[PDB]
Amino acid sequence: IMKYEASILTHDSSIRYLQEIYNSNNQKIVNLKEKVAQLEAQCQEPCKD
Amino acid sequence: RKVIEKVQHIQLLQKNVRAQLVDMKRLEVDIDIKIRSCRGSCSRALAREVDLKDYEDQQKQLEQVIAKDLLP
Amino acid sequence: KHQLYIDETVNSNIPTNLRVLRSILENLRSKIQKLESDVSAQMEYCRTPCTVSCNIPVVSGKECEEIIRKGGETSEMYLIQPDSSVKPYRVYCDMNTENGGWTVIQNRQDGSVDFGRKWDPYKQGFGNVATNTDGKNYCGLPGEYWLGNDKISQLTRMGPTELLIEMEDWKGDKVKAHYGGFTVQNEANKYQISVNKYRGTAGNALMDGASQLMGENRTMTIHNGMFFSTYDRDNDGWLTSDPRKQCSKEDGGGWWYNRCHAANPNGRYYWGGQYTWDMAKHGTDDGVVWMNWKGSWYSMRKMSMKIRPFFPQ
Amino acid sequence: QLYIDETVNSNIPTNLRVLRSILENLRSKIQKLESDVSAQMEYCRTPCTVSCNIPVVSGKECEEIIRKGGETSEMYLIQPDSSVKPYRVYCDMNTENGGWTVIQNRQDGSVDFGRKWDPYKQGFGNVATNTDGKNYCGLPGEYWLGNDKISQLTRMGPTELLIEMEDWKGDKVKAHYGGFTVQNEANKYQISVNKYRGTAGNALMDGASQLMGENRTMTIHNGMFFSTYDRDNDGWLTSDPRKQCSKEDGGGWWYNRCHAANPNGRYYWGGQYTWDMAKHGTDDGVVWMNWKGSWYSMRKMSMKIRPFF
Amino acid sequence: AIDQASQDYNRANVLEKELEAITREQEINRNLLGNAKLELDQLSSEKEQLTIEKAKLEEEKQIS
Amino acid sequence: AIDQASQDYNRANVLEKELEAITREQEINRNLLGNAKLELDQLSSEKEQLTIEKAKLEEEKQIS
Repeated sequence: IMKYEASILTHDSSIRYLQEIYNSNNQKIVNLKEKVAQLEAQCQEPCKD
Repeated sequence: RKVIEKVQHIQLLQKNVRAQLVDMKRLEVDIDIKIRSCRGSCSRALAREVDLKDYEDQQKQLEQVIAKDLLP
Repeated sequence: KHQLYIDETVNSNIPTNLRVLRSILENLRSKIQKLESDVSAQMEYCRTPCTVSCNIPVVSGKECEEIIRKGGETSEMYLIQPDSSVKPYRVYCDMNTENGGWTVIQNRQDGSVDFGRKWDPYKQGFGNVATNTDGKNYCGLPGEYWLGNDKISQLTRMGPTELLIEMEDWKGDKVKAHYGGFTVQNEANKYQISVNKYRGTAGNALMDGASQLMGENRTMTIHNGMFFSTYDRDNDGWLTSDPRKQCSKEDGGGWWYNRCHAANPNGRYYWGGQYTWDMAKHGTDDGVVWMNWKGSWYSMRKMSMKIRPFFPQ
Repeated sequence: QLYIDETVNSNIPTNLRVLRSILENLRSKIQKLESDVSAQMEYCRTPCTVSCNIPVVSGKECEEIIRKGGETSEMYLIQPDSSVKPYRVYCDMNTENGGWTVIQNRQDGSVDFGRKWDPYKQGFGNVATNTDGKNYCGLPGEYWLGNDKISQLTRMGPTELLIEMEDWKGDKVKAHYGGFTVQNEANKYQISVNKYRGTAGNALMDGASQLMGENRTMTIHNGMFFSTYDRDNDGWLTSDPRKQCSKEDGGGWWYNRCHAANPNGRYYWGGQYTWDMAKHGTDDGVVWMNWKGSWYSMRKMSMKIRPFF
Repeated sequence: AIDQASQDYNRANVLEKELEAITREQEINRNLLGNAKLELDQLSSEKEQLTIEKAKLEEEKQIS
Repeated sequence: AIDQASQDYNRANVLEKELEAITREQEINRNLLGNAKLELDQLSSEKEQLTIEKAKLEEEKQIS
């Protein structure tokens, strides 16, 4: 016991960073959800006769 | 004391990751459909595939990994 | 020894918990990459619409029936006019199928059209009626559409009209389902459906209900005598007052909904057929579904709705 | 239009490869330095100690002491004036004729010499340290005696001076000064050596030997005032935060404009040190120009006195 | 930055080129033992067939 | 984030230098395959010694 109080940090960065990716993706997703709603309105028109 | 407080985070995390891994499936589909739904509106249509075998290969994991915790 | 116990191994089972948790979160990044890229390429394609040259053929009529009698005898798009106080409109008549005179009022075959529409687009109709067959001047092939409500209502409201429904699984077997009686009502009667005189290889999902659900649980998958509802207009058989008991939710098709369905041809076109609970937007069964022949998690490859007036006896 | 420079886009690769393998070399450098300055700060929880057994033979200075039978090099205690509290001091009783009273020493950079005005007046550093297993401190420490203290030692009469120094190759050379005087504080410890002789070049009266004309005359220490990083008395009467000889973390000295020598300079290891190593891009190290150069700091460096016969 | 991190992982790209080359060197590491045993196995019995000949050829002297 | 980028960068660059280190032991792979020919070196000298023994046996049984 010495680094059994040091590895909790080597494995605490790897929590706050994992949560960081996640939180970005949950934002990046709620962003691509707007950009789909903008492809819906664009695909309602029947082929031009 | 500390190593116990970690799991509380490392599980609220992993339960959130499966919740996101869900929507990345629901979306990838909702997308493959809404693009197909353009074939008859727009001059060109995007020629694509959907690899689901991947999603259920890393849904195979995560769960196969969700072991016990710290109770006994 | 009950004190030489400490879990030092929570240092070999945590590496193998981020060795995965990152191999997953970063593999979802490179996915949001690819989806962002595609919704962009198509968004650029959708600057310039597709084109059709639909040369309305000579012979008209009231309905696709008249048109076959009136010497029109191949399957393509025609214009028709029921009553005189109605502006004419186009339609694809099936002439080859059985004895012709078939007024196609719904079609699916490649998902090419969105069906997750509000009340109004369903009231007016929507989608492609037909498409320029290869290198010809007449639109010979049909396109996915829904001929619209007001139009489909009156078109039966006239005299005895018989309904027909074909469909296909992704292996290429088909079935049908005739209904020697058919009625859709006006608007203030919430476009109330009503059928009878069933026969055919697909199972009377519209009057009897689902083949698998029984008792009270089947009496709720009955489409007969049902009002019409869309994701913005709630007119389903539910009377539990909550925005979580609507049969039609966002991005779901409009149909005659009870509690809820034995069949939905206005579903969402899931490719490959097989579609699980965690693919659906709401987790529900919202696809091109005819329960009585394929279950609850199967979206039909093809599905059409053709009608004709009542004569054969 | 054969002028397409998609070539300017296949050396940005080779470029960014470098500029990352540089910026992320320097990052893991600040790693080791964050780490080490942390470790030293822990060793510096508890001071180093010495047990210094004051010899019996006293006096006014280290000549008296060698005449009074005290015949080995170690710390002694001395009292030059009656009304001036006695103080410890190292004496060299072995060089030429003994009787030397060391007032400045350098040999391992074990002392921070870049100190303010006040800490230059009193003095600072280790006067000597316990040797081997012996009970007397028979080895010298790095120190500056003290201005006040050096002022009066010389102002007592004809005091000579010896200056020793070693390079890192193993060579030594001396620099005598038959005369030597340092005034008090209201006279800004004004030096003034003379009667020079030796093998290390009169850096103090002549200026730097590789200089010329006026630009050499302005590197003469002789007759100079004394200045330290917080108190300025160099040649530059031009007041500006840019024209000081003694800048932050640089030894106080008899600075002109600026120096032919600074033994109160900083202890660069190895010897050779260049402009990018210096905090201020100056020649702030342990330098005696007239022998080694302008970018070379000395291995050893010692300043001893002993009244003149 | 995240895009950079993720870009530099990667990582596994290089790691699993060893998880697929180390074991390749390990399968043949038991082919050091499982062969340097059978190689020196062949030796002792080979040496003992030499001894059976000598403690036999001497009996041909007793013939005549 | 950056801490991570760097951590990954370096571990990658460390791995670069380890993949080149194992591929000098792949040199000594063609040395083990060079011992199946040194097995047959003694396997054939056994078949060669064996047939020498029972050629001597045929002779002692005919002097009795």
